[PDB]
Amino acid sequence: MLNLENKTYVIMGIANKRSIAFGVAKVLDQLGAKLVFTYRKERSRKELEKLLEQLNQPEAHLYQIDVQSDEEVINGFEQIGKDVGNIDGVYHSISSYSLTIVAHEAKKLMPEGGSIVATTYKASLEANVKYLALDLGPDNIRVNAISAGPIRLKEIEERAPLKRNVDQVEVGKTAAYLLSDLSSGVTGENIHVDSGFHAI
Amino acid sequence: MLNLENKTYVIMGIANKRSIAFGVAKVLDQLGAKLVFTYRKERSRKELEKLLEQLNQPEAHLYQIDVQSDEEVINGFEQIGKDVGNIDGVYHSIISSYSLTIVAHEAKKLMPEGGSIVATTYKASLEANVKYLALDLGPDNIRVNAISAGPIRTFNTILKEIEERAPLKRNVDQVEVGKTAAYLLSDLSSGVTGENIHVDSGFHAIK
Amino acid sequence: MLNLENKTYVIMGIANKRSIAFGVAKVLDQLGAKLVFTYRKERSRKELEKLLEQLNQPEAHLYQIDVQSDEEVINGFEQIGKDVGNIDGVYHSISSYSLTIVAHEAKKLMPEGGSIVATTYKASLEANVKYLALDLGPDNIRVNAISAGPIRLKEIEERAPLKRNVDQVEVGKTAAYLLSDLSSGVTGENIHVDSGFHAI
Amino acid sequence: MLNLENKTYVIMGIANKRSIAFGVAKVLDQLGAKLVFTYRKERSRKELEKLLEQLNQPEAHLYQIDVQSDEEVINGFEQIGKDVGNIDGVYHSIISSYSLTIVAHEAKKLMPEGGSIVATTYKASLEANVKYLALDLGPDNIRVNAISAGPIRTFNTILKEIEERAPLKRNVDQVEVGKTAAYLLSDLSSGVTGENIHVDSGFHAIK
Repeated sequence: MLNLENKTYVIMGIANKRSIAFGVAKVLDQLGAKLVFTYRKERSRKELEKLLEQLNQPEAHLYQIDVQSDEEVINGFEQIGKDVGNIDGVYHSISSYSLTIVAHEAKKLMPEGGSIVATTYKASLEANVKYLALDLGPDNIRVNAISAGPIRLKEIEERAPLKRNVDQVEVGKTAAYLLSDLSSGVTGENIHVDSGFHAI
Repeated sequence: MLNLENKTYVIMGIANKRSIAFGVAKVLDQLGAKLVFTYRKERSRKELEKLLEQLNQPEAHLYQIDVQSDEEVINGFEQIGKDVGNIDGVYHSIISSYSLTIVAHEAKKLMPEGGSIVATTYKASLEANVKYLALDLGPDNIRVNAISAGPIRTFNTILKEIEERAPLKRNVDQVEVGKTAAYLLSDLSSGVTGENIHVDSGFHAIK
Repeated sequence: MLNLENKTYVIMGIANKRSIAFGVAKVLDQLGAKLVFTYRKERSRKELEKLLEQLNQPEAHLYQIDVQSDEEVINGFEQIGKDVGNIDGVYHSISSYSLTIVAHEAKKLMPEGGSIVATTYKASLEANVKYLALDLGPDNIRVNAISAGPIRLKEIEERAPLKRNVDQVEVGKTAAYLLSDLSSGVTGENIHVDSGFHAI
Repeated sequence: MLNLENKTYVIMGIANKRSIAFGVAKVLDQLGAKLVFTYRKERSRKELEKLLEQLNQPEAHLYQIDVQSDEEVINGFEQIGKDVGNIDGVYHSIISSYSLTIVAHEAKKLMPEGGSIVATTYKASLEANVKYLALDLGPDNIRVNAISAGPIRTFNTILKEIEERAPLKRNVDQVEVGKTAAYLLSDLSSGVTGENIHVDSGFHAIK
């Protein structure tokens, strides 16, 4: 059914056509979701512009955010803030928090609430996903971590129980479980979209 | 538009309008899935083929299954084999990880192209089979993942802590657990196996 | 210097001469520590009796405790309780807690305080070591987990950075860091006496 | 009776009577160990070869070490090489994990039979080198493990939370951190490497 379109998400994290975060765009384009992107380099917008039709229709609300810049992400979101509206949720990508930040700037457009999904892909963990889950919970806000095996290695293929490995687009889809309503009871959580490897 | 309706699943452990598992059928019923039940004491029949006001229309396929004897799990699942014939996964709800294991292996037979199995609870080592059995069937492409429902109505003080200290300041219900489980049997869980999902308002991340 | 003798510990966990928990006895005999043992089977006291000189001198305060028996460990400790005195700390050994229990029965002879050390040796964790650490903390009580690689395999030997693996007696000694005062600031903690393997 | 006095270690980062690291020497001094210092700004000399009222009697061997340039870590440790000559481990106290790394590799040269290295803090990925460097030297038998001191006097509100909500209801000091570190360079830590030890009153296990 459920949980989809018109709703707004800002995939911050795309480097090019193989970025997990294009997976997430891609899937998310597809369910009807309006969608925002941010960007580190001047130019990867060189690319992201091409990156489309694909059906999210302008601009698309590219904004460039470098993410170690308190003050960049700030008129980053303030920028967007005033541009789109407020937002349905965010897709985040040593060692990191920029998320803490990303996230407390993000809070203040999601006023009815939302969701935030951030993707590791040793020895991050996985745990101001918990904290920040504490925090905005009361705000009716969800913070969850997807943590992806590798795409695209050859020990997993043998020891990971699904006898293969993942890609972007299946990471895309756990992402939209996470962004979706299907998951409304859920937070402070981390999903391994890693074929099972994490089991062993 | 999307993912995988059409498909057929055994849900296993509905006692009434309120058994977590029920929400698993409801929601499921709701996505066009096709649905089989099992049921332990069939005064759980007594409700169950009530109404069904579902959209599942046969039949149901209720099956009596006494989850502690191997031989009518063994028979359950063949009977099932003859009737509708063949499957997409199993929502297993309701120590008794034997059920899971032995459930888990015969469900295997119904699945020649693979699938998905979900087991619910409400200590973790559910999480500890979900995970051995996730290796065991993984080579036959079947995922298996646990879910773990925090409490709803079915304790009283423990009821209320979680409203004041679940992040989300409240609690979950059967259709919240139902929704997620749909994510599990689903293809959108496509890459996931031997995982545990707290549908717990947050409460898994504190003190 | 420090942290040693006369102080009383009850190595619950010895099955025979190769039990980690004999390691701990062994080491602990050696620093001057008075020492108590418990036992599952009738008979492993068959063995433990032999298990000695070795210098802890009577009885030694064997008591048999089966550890899924609320009421066994109770006159288990009540038994000892009245026999030795109160105690300096405990050495504990699906999936377990008996420790929770072990531990809240143990509390009430350690009144000035102590320490409790419990040893796992996938997918235990490691975490009512935390809780129970919460609990008795205020009681000036320490709860810590040692988690041992294998003794006595041949993938560790290659991938564990110390290019070998452990034994009992080195597990013995982390144990007496844990039982010792050297560690007085420490609790809710877990030490891998696993050659490094846990790193990788 | 026991473990391994006799031995010789570089302690590296004493600013005064109160620098965590100091307690590392004190305690260490106390077990009969032999002790070398480094010190960044030597108005940290100004205190340091004060008294020493230690039992270390030469000399000390203070060494000026500016922890951000490789070439006088490089020189530090050779100078050290010529003087006392050769070693048992290094207490490294005081981003600047470069220090550790580059410290860590040259300390390697002083150790032909192996040893022990401890690095202190007070985010974790200290824990993340302690651990790469624990692999890297592990084949040369050198362990490396981090410690992580919760706060003492050297913040004010954060001072007091931990007294009310460290399990142990209070806080640690320099000789508590000192004691543990002795456990690290020690042989009683014999099996341990690439680990992190909270000397934190408990505070690592909550909220």
